[PDB]
Amino acid sequence: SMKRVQPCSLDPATQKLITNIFSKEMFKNTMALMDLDVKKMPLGKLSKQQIARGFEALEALEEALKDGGQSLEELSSHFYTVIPHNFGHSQPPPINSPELLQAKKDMLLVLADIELAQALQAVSEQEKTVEEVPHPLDRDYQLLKCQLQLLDSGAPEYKVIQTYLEQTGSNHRCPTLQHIWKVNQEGEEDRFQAHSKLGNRKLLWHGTNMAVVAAILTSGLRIMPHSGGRVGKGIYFASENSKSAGYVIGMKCGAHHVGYMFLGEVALGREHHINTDNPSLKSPPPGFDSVIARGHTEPDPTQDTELELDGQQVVVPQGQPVPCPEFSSSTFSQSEYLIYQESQCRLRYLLEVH
Ligand SMILES: CC[C@H](NC(=O)CCc1nc2ccccc2c(=O)[nH]1)c1ccccc1
Repeated sequence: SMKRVQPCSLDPATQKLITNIFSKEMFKNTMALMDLDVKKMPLGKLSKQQIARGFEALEALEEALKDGGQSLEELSSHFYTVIPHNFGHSQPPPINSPELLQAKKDMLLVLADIELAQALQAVSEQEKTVEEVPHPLDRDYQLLKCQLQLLDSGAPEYKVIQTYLEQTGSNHRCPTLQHIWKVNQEGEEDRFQAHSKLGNRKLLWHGTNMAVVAAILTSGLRIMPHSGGRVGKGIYFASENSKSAGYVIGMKCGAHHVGYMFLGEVALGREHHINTDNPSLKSPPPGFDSVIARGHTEPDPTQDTELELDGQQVVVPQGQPVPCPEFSSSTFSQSEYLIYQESQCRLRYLLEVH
């Protein structure tokens, strides 16, 4: 007979976050923004197998791009059969450049995290048998297996975070800070403790699609087989909020535009600095723990402060960006900070920005 729904334990801010990051509208919006045909690929129909077939088709395309084999056209057509796209019921375009191939890999990585959020929400048999259920938002929070604590104005780190955001965000249209949560994804702790000898820790921005926030809270920042970009197959961070905010896909809610950004503690250790793009990188050179694509600018190092997190000092930039004359000819306007092991980052904060 009828189960009791227990009252929600969550504060309003956290309720809104959990509503947003599991929202079916949000997920379908994201799919439409990536040109996917949501009518032929509904959320409940997404499968790991379908996604795996999509990567196989792109793998075949990539081989063709590097025979008497199938044309890029034919191979593209196969991809589009496996992963339905919407282009106003015109033909979808051929995947015939490295840039576009990577764009499709990135779409599929986002889609794989949407599928993860759907799988996560599957109702277990224990939940079918208990006579009282948590409020749906408590249930969704619990699935993350990630502790979130909303911070108020006088948490020790609050002003330091706000200063990082303000001093390194866009000069004309800085994102407006609404909330900060401390993030404790346990199961990150053990692997991150591995690098406690490794110095040079920095708190760095990671901006993303709203649609991958649940996945990240569940599994941490990840390097996937088809990950790539201007500095290769790693996890990308920025020291300038404005660089990371470029990757934030927010969603219109009422009269404003809501977005989420992370701050991670990154054990950078011995840095290798580059000044030109290298998409082929899969690790730092021998003897180095990270790769920094150095920008024309950097938050003024003289203003760096520190936080203490789990008894370690973590550098937090507090300065506006200034020119770095040694990197004035860099192919990078702003720095990209790369690690190539998922263990070298721990999620620390999540921010809601408008
Ligand atoms: C679009 C694919 C997506 N990656 C991201 O959301 C990271 C985006 C991002 N890139 C950066 C690049 C340089 C500097 C900073 C950033 C950043 O803050 N976010 C992704 C989603 C799921 C699984 C792996 C990767």
